[PDB]
Amino acid sequence: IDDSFTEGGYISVFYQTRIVVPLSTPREMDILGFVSACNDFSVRLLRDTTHIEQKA
Amino acid sequence: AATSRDALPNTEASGPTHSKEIPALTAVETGATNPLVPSDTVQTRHVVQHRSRSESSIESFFARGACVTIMTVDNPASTTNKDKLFAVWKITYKDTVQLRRKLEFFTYSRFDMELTFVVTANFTETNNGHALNQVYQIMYIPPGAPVPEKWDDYTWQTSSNPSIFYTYGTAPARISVPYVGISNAYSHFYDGFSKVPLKDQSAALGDSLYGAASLNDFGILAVRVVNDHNPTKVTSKIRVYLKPKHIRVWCPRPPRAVAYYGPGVDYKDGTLTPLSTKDLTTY
Amino acid sequence: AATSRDALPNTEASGPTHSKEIPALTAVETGATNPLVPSDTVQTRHVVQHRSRSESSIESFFARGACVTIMTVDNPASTTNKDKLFAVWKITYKDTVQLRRKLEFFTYSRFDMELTFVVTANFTETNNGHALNQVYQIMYIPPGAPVPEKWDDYTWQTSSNPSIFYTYGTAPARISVPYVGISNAYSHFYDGFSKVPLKDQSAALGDSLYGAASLNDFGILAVRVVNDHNPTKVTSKIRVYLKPKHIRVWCPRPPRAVAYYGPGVDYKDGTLTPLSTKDLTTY
Amino acid sequence: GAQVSSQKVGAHESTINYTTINYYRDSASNAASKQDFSQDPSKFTEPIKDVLIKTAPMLN
Amino acid sequence: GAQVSSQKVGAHESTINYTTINYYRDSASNAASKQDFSQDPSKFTEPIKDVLIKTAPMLN
Amino acid sequence: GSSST
Amino acid sequence: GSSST
Amino acid sequence: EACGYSDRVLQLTLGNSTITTQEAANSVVAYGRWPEYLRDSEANPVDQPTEPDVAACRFYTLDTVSWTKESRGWWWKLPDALRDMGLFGQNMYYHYLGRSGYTVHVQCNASKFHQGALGVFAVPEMCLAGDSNTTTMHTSYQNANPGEKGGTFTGTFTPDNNQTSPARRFCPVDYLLGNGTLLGNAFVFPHQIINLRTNNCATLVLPYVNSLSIDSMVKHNNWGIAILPLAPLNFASESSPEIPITLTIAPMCCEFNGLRNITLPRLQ
Amino acid sequence: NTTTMHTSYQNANPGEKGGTFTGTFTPDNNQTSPARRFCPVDYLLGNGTLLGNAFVFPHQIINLRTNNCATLVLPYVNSLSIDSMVKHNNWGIAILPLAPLNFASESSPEIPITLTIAPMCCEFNGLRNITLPRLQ
Amino acid sequence: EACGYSDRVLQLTLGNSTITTQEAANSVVAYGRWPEYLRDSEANPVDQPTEPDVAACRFYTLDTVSWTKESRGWWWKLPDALRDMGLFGQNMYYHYLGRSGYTVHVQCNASKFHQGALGVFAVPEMCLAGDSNTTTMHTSYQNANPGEKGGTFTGTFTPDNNQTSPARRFCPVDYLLGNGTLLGNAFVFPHQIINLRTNNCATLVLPYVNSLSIDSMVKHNNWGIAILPLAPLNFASESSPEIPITLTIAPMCCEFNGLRNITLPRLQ
Ligand SMILES: CCCCCCCCCCCCC/C=C\[C@H](O)[C@H](N)CO
Ligand SMILES: CCCCCCCCCCCCC/C=C\[C@H](O)[C@H](N)CO
Ligand SMILES: *C(=O)CCCCCCCCCCCCC
Ligand SMILES: *C(=O)CCCCCCCCCCCCC
Repeated sequence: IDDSFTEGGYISVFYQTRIVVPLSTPREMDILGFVSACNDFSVRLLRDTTHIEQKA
Repeated sequence: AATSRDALPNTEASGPTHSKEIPALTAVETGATNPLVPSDTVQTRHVVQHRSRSESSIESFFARGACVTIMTVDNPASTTNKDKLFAVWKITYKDTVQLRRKLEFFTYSRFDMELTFVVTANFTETNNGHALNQVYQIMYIPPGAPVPEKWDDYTWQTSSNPSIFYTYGTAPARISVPYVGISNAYSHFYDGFSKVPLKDQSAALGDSLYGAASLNDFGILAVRVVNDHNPTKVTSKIRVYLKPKHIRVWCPRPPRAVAYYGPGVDYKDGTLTPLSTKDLTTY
Repeated sequence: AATSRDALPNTEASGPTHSKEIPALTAVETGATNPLVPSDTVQTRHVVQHRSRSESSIESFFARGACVTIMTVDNPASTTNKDKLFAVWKITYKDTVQLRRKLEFFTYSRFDMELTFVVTANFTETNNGHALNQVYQIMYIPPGAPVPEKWDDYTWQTSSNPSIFYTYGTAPARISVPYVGISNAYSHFYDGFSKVPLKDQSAALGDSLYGAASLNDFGILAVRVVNDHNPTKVTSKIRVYLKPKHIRVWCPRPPRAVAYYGPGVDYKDGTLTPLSTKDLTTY
Repeated sequence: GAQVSSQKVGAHESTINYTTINYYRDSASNAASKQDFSQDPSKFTEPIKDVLIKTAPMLN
Repeated sequence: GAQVSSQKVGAHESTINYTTINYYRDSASNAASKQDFSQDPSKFTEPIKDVLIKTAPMLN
Repeated sequence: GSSST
Repeated sequence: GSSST
Repeated sequence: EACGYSDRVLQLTLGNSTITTQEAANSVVAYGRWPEYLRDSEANPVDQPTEPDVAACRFYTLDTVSWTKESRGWWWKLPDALRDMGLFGQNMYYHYLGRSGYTVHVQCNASKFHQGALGVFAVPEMCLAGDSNTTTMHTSYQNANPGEKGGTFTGTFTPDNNQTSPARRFCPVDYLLGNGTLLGNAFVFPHQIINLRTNNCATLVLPYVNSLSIDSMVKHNNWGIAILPLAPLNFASESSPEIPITLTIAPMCCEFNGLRNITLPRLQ
Repeated sequence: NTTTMHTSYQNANPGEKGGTFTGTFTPDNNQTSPARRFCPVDYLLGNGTLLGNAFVFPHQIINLRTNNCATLVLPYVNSLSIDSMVKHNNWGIAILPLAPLNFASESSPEIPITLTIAPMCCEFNGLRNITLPRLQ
Repeated sequence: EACGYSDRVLQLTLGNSTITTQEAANSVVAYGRWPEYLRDSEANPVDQPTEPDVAACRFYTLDTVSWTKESRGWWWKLPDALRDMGLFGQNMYYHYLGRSGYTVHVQCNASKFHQGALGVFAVPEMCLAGDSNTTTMHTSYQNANPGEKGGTFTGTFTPDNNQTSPARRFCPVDYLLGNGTLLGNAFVFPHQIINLRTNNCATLVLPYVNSLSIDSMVKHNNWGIAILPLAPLNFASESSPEIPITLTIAPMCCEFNGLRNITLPRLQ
């Protein structure tokens, strides 16, 4: 959960130089991002999620 | 030989680099995830890793009783115009949402089923009469066997169906059931129909529901108060808890992201916006 | 190899002395306590010592269930204007004082936790109505999981949270829990904050409580009467007892000398005079 | 017919063990052992026909 | 998987023993053995860098 | 008799 | 089998 | 390889058919399992199976669709998309039971000046959501099964309000993968991405997957193929670019049991 | 005595000047703009426990007739192997007059006290831009 | 290599920082000497050195400059360009003495339709000429040391005629390498060329070079980085093209002697 004591810090992305294109080319484009865990990753204390509910 | 409670790999100390080896550069088009570890892109120290994945094994993830239904029964005065209520439930994990969502991280599964029954009762009329301790009969009626029409008809004899006679106020009832599927695994999702519509047959005749296989998949639980009618009415509820023991799962799936809407994968208008507003450059 | 139940050292017989050896003379400025025994300053006889320190081992000092909270719940008539009371408690040893003071002889600790639940109920209105035996649900809600808003909402399904369904009048409920800290030991004292106030950020934004680490340290216990509403209202109390099993402790501290005043080390005006009058030369 | 297995001991006060006896004929009645195995994620994380060497170009 | 330990017998009526079997996989479920160790108080009573000889002057 | 894991 | 302390 | 071999340049040959490609991004074998015939230890129907081998295990090309800036995505079901393909379709409709694996080759080339990315996902049991909020599980066999033309995804859920004569079709919303789960997570399914600057195709080898060794191909689809634009098509400064997408799919190790007269389904 | 655990980061952390003990607890009654500082009463070791027992903590006594200094070597102590130095203090140094200063027959003696402290075996993890804390 | 490895595709990792490149022209190690710590046989100050290791030997990115058709060139001095970079700068200003080597990575990408060539030169003792013809050797410490912004070259020598308040800055003429020698000969210094059709970066690994084992980093710069357009920027038929140039530099094997209070220099 959001917790200041166990906060993880900051991910950010910047332009190092710039995107350069020749003529006759789209000047805007998308990047897509992906996240995954490394082999040293683990979880514990099983709990119910808040990502689903059943009101009534 | 690697077990769920084994410690994860140690971090190995790694120093500076300047080479043609490019771990950081990859191509996700291939369908693969880049197998990197911190020592691939930063300088690391040696750490002896003690943490394990023991609590996220499939068994441990599911090793909990989840409520799947609440059955209502009563025992009225004999003088009532309304019949004595006995309950009938078609067995399923899809009447509630929590265990359903967990099972649906996967396409198929095999498990032994543990069912635990919690039973509570109360008075309803602002009377002052009492009731003696109730015994409940929880009868499993497999597809094909006669379903009770009355709280006291012949089917409650149970010569072959399994029944639990539970006494009120004792420890909650519990039984186990083997993997009982007619397939080699339970299908959490069936992209198909139970009938082929033929051209030479009418549309009605060839029709069937999308995604449904056996109409009566696992049968019914029928519950009754065995005690005869009592002057003061008591109403009871039987809460059923399902735990999947000795479980195996196949083919991972993205979890349910919008509210469940029936036993299928259908969704309702107005529930389709799970995500909240957050600005691209705001932490 | 010396165990807690071993006998303490024998007194050795010692006779008169006249030497340059000066055990009695010391210097406490060094920070040390003079390791003397009676034979250092008086004449002794030989005694075979049988006494042991078995009951003051850390384990034995703590080997008792202490009450840490009393949770109140009820089950009213369905016709009530006020909602059915279910209880919500943030787990802690700091709502009561006795176990707290014992744990606070030390700065840090590790232990497995044994929780025992004593449950009592009574009638409140001077009625003559009855109530059938109650079943209680004690749900552990770890930090992050959905907290119940109503006695009967979806969260009580508990597919993943641990729940105890307790039947009234049976033996008090009991479960064990492992050392669950996110640190290598529990901190009885944390001289710090959970946030750094930055200059470039407002004061409000950088602020946090002194001595508090994770806001929701261990989560919540939520308790309810599972039985439906009953004409006669019954009120119940759940008393929670905590025993630290398999315990280790580090860094000794002077015990709490003035009354506790909140979860921190704060003290209230008017409680700061523990000691009583006694004359210097009066026995 | 007793099964004796070791516990992974977390907080401490040799190997500490525990005993299990099955009371029923049907394996369905048995408790869960929790003695489970792990596997490599590869069938999901690297499903590619040609083995990936992470220091090498993924595309050559 | 039975553990057999001796009792320290206080009031009397050989070694009298008692038996313990763990019924659960998790060591957290276990009772306390009370088979505990003692240690010397020195880290608190003599935390000084140079070893103290009690017959000698503490300061020289 | 006894199995041991 | 049996341990003995 | 020092003798020229590349991850990007492949040749696939099945039966009398060959596919070549010079811009691949390797190829995927779903769950690391290559297609296989049913083993005697796992067998279930006892009659001698029909195994058509090269007559059906060959590359069939479906109708080409078109990718534009307004495309929300496409879907197909297997074996349904192949039900009318030569002797595979014949062997399917003549038998009660059938099982099959597949090589799926999605084709889409453009130019070094175009951009866009197609996520190509193979989903086991790809159950899609219906168009109704009055009835669940009501998509008709005919609408569930488009054959080779497939279906499409939409960016908007729009409920069928005609209760007298309901449409009875799917309403598959793209960011919900047409089934109520978020598309960003579809990558846990066997997949490749056709990102135009990198590659012009996707190749997925699919094993037969089911909770049974063999089943009704006519009643049940084992796999779903979902193609969605993860990054939209774009070219130079044209407002309306178009490039084609072609699917070629080969059955693999297919066997059939329970021979009788041919099934003649109601498909419209 | 209106709010517990309310000492601000700025007042909890004086830097090198330190803080002082008082013989008298005196509650901050300004509720509009609270002081938000400690009120550490000396015989209660500033934390509600009796000073005579503070000797269970690592200590030395500077008794002027005997010695002119105290030297304490402190290990890193924490419930963690490493932590936020900026959010959390590991050790506290408390200096209290157990026997008051006195000289000849002067009514107002003074002698200085100087602290010199050396970090030992210090290591740091998680390098980024510099933290700029709000200290006033 | 048959497993894909290339002269053009590199990854450099120092501390918590990684640089990747897919269009390199190999990399240069000045005079064939990799950076090293000071050896006991060559040591001189006797006090225990401070060696900050990953805290300072990591990639620091300086402010990005812009290359246009009118650009005459840029220059930086080391360690001066890094004087305000994290714990490297701190360790520098707290100690009398310091020595360091560097990995210099100059970054500049464009497109297959742009052209131009940057000469990237690492010069030991890069003494630059002053703006005056009334006084020699009069460039002030402040102007000699721009920090990370660097300085620039000019195509024209223009003498500071204000004798009342002299500018006291360099006037580095490009074809004279800013020091009175011809630029065409600057290739005897360790260098690479960023020729846009070929590569998008230059990488120079610099050893500590000096007539001493260790020296005042604050008084003396060991290396100068000079970037000059050997062939001017050009693109399609645009009259005013621009592409950015970014410098990222990492100290290597740096050690410091003579710890005291921090130096607070007059920099303006
Ligand atoms: C006296 C009480 C006896 C209770 C007997 C219950 C027997 C029926 C077991 C039902 C198994 C349900 C398994 C869950 C659902 C399936 O996964 C999916 N719908 C796919 O087949
Ligand atoms: C069904 C009932 C489950 C009960 C589960 C309780 C789990 C939470 C355990 C809480 C551990 C509390 C330990 C005591 C306090 C800590 O020492 C200090 N505040 C420092 O961290
Ligand atoms: C293997 O089990 C041989 C040893 C027997 C140990 C004692 C068994 C304890 C009681 C089990 C009763 C039977 C369960 C139906
Ligand atoms: C080691 O334990 C082997 C000897 C077994 C002695 C009898 C065990 C008594 C019953 C224990 C039942 C299992 C507890 C889950």
